[PDB]
Amino acid sequence: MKVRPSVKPMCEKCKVIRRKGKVMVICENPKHKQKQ
Amino acid sequence: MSKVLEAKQSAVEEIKTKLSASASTVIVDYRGLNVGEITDLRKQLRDAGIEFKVYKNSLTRRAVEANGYEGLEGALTGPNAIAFSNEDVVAPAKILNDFAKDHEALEIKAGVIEGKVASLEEIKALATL
Amino acid sequence: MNGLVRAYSETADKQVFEKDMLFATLETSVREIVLPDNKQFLLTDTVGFVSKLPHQLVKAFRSTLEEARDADLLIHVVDYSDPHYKTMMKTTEETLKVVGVEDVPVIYAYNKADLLEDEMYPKQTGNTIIFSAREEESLEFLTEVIRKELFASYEKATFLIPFEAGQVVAYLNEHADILETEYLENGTQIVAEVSPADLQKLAEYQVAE
Amino acid sequence: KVIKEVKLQIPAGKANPAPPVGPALGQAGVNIMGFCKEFNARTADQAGLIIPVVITVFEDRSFTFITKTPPAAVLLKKAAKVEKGSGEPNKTKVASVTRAQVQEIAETKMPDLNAANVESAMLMVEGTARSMGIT
Amino acid sequence: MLVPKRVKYRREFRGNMRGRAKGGTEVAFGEYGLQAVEASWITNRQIEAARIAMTRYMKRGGKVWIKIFPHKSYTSKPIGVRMGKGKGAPEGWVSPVKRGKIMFEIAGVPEDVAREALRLAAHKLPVKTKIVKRE
RNA sequence: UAUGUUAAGUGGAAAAGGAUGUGGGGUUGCUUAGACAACCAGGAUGUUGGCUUAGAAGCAGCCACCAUUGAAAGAGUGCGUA
Ligand SMILES: [Mg+2]
Ligand SMILES: [Zn+2]
Repeated sequence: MKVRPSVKPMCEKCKVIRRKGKVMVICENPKHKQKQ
Repeated sequence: MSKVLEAKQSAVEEIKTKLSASASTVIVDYRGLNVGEITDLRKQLRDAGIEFKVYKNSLTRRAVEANGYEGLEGALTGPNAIAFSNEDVVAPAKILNDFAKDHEALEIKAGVIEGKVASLEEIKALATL
Repeated sequence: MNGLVRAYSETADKQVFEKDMLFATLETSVREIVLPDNKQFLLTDTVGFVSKLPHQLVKAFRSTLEEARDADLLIHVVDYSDPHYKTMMKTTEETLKVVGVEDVPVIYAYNKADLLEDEMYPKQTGNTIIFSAREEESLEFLTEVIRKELFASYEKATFLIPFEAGQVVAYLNEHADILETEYLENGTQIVAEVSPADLQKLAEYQVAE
Repeated sequence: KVIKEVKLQIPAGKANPAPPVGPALGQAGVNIMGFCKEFNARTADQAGLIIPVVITVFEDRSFTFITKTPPAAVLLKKAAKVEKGSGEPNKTKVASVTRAQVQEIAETKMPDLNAANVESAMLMVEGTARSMGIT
Repeated sequence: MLVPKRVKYRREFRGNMRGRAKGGTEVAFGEYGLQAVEASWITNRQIEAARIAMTRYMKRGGKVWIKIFPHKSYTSKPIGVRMGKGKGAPEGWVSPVKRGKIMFEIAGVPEDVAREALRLAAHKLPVKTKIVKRE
């Protein structure tokens, strides 16, 4: 998981959600997982 | 809407004129069958001029509303492929039964032979004869 | 390096800097070379040197010459159109010894031999090459030179791949130089040369004549 | 019957134990007689060029040699008189074929193709004609 | 880097950046441009970096305009020097940009690559900008 | 007291930048001659298009990207097999 202040999608299969009051990206490719 | 309605209106009346001109109108449930399986029956019926078609349910019932049909109200459901047979009524009727024995997916029940809506029970006698 | 990459690399768009200014290239770049007979090695370029370089900077380049420190074949590109070429060559060896590159197979390659009038290039004497790195003969010449130097344990050995078992025909096409192939009713017959690792990896498939 | 019926187009007539006639039936115990001689027997007057042959194998070894027609791929070569196809397509044409020549090929394959309209079936040849680039 | 060829006086006042832009508050040459929303000093280094990143994405196709120029110069003192004893020596050149001033222009490229090229340029400048188009 | 906003203890500290938080306006497509989402069925023929390859069949790479049954099916949108 990449913890950076600039979470944004990288591919076309990326998705943006919100859990526990923060923005995160979950993707099938494990290299694309990001958290703010 | 105006573009949509005009195309829908024109196509609806085509079936009604075809249904009036057809000496026998039938339909079968094209569900769970190969794409070319119907084509085998369609090609044989193509040489006899017994080709069929399928459209939207609302448009399909629109033509039957004003084409002197009084027993097809309950027949506008499921996968409907109305077959027009104005040249050889007996041949298209027995054509459906020929494939029905070969393929169980074709339980044809629609019948408008002579313009009269025979029930699904009497269609089988028409289909087998 | 650019000529070799344009000659063999699949990603021919991947090029290197090329200019006349002092110290054009200051960073090492690695490229992967695929000779037509399905053989693989890498080719790296390094920053150049000048005379009486400060000793403070050679300590810093001790890191930048790690790739040459642990290598298999070196090429010492010596200019052949500048009369102080002997001095420049020797200076290169002292700088290399300062870094710590020794006991390394060196192949000298004098460049710019087009400029010199009435010279026979490409040639080869001992471990010395005369060539110009702007022609399609010198480059390929140096390629079979490298082929001689690096790959010398590729002995040939026939194979009989079972007909049902695929995935071995493909493997023995992108990792070997298939001399001849044959088809039988009990499988397929392959004759080619592979690395001594594969002689024990696929020892069972071989069949003796 | 017919457990597996994987279609295997091969060099009809001069069939050899090649991959085209190999692993396609190599999982069903294909015999040389059932791969080369079987096609040789069926392709007596169809030999020489490569034509497809669809075969079916049951649980027991069964050679269901059913040779396909001389497809438009081979037909396009003789009509256009090009040994190697023109990949240039619209970029350039290696050769060209007579307009009446396409009709003869289309008419010969007309029984195989399931198109009621013969005139429409000839139009399908244009796609095959355009596929090879050379008319 | 953009520097004046010669200047009448080497030293100038810092000035001020209050109010709207006097002129150049609209697009005239190209068809898209970067418009400043706030006001800040822009050195010549930031003009260069925001230009290489702006033509590199365009692959040298089409013309760009630079609507600002670093006329003013600024000075600085070395570390370890107390206050006084004159003024510092000039270091660089700046262009005070008040809000509402267009700094760049794009023409000769489609919609998609014009906005993207301007987007990369804006990240190299210390002002909040906006992509604006002609009419 | 009257009408609204915030769910962050924001209120009671701090930017470039990032975001399907939330409320209010505007411009618009489709739709009870049946809109989106789900469930059922179909999703094909010449044909494995040509070239290159040991191997290229929609899916290593480049070239035009057709007609046919039909109301739909792409000389094939992503998996996968060397
Ligand atoms: Mg260099
Ligand atoms: Zn992703």
